[PDB]
Amino acid sequence: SAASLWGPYKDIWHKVGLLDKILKKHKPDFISLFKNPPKNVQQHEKVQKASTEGVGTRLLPEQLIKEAFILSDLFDIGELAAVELLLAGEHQQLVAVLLYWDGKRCIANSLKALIQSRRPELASMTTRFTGLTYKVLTLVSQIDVNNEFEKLQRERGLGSEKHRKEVSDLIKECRQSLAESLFAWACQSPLGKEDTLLLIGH
Repeated sequence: SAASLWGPYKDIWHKVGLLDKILKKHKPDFISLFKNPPKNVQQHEKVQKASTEGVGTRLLPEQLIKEAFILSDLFDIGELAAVELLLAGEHQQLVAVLLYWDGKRCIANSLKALIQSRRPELASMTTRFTGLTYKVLTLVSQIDVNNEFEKLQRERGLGSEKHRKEVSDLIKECRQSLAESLFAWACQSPLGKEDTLLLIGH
């Protein structure tokens, strides 16, 4: 499972820039994606009960439930994960949206830092499962999905530009950081002809 908090990611990055092997060790988070949990129906009943449990459990008031549903509908995301996100970040509104993006931003930056900066046990650790390399292409996809546009179309007659500029911004940054990771991989060459062909196609 992946910790769905921004904080461990933020602190770890701060260590670099100290690197503690322990925190870094629970590495799989640097998947860069949220492929496994998308919005789930099964999770909605769980949340609706007002009792929610993560992979302790906590009571859920109505106000929180609304923020949580806003997240899942807004970004096709699992309802419980969405809650972990609200919990981690100070509850103010929505904050949950922030943690969602900050968590991703940090992960990407760290991967970028490692792949580019170090020349190494850790880089070997990160790449070794690869796996990051499998994921890099998918990560550029996904940012691609134009759910935002669909929302925009539905919105017409009503209009929430600002919330969108905010998301479009986080994504562009993600693409940009994604660029650095790919480049870094090339400098730290992965093996053969297949990747190039795949990328050329993508």
